[PDB]
Amino acid sequence: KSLPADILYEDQQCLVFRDVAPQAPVHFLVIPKKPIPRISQAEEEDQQLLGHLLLVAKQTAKAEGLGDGYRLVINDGKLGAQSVYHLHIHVLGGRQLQWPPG
Amino acid sequence: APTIFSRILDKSLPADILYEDQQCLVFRDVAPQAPVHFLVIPKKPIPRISQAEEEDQQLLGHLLLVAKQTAKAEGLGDGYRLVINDGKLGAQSVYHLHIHVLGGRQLQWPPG
Ligand SMILES: Nc1ncnc2c1ncn2[C@@H]1O[C@H](COP(=O)(O)O)[C@@H](O)[C@H]1O
Ligand SMILES: Nc1ncnc2c1ncn2[C@@H]1O[C@H](COP(=O)(O)O)[C@@H](O)[C@H]1O
Repeated sequence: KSLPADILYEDQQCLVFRDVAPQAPVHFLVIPKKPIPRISQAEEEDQQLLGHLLLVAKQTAKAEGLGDGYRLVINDGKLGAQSVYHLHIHVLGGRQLQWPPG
Repeated sequence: APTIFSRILDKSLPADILYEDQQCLVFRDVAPQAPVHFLVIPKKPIPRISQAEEEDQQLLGHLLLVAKQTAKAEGLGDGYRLVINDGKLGAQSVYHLHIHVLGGRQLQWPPG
């Protein structure tokens, strides 16, 4: 019922795949394999995992040719416009991002 | 290369500080884009997320946990957004790594 996501990267801790509704020419998603539902529900034990996700995001941004710049976004809850209750880090690039960020 | 955040860190220029420990400082944005808008910055002067390294793994995780904890303390219980800008296309203007935390209104999509 959906298209198969291009998985850009995977390791023992996380998965990186393209957003089916891209908000920029490059828009991908970094998710942990541990199903943390929302960033507001991350805990101290997740510290290394969270750092790893950000490192994977910036490494994948380099790989995707986002050297002129990009934006990382994490949405929490209703007011953050979170839609899937598993942690997703958005990486957006390939165009000039605006301010404010929504 | 020091940025204006160096004057925030050394307390020479004023800031509304929400949290501080030996690894980071959290303070309100002076041009807030939401009713609550603050910045979480490392004391280590990493200039941008694209220049973070494997050695920074723990620090990066700490910054996200501090962002999350400060969001709770600021009453953002119905949602919020974390944003990191890198480079010109990301609209980065201050070249000292920071996480924006925005809440207190419905954030829109796309995020800029
Ligand atoms: N079938 C799908 N394949 C790839 N991405 C999806 C799919 N369904 C939803 N998404 C995206 O997953 C993201 C979830 O992030 P969030 O809205 O922050 O929870 C959104 O940007 C969606 O567009
Ligand atoms: N003296 C200051 N105190 C607090 N926030 C500041 C100060 N100078 C600049 N800023 C904010 O720093 C942010 C820089 O974010 P960016 O444009 O993502 O680099 C902007 O939101 C500015 O409003």
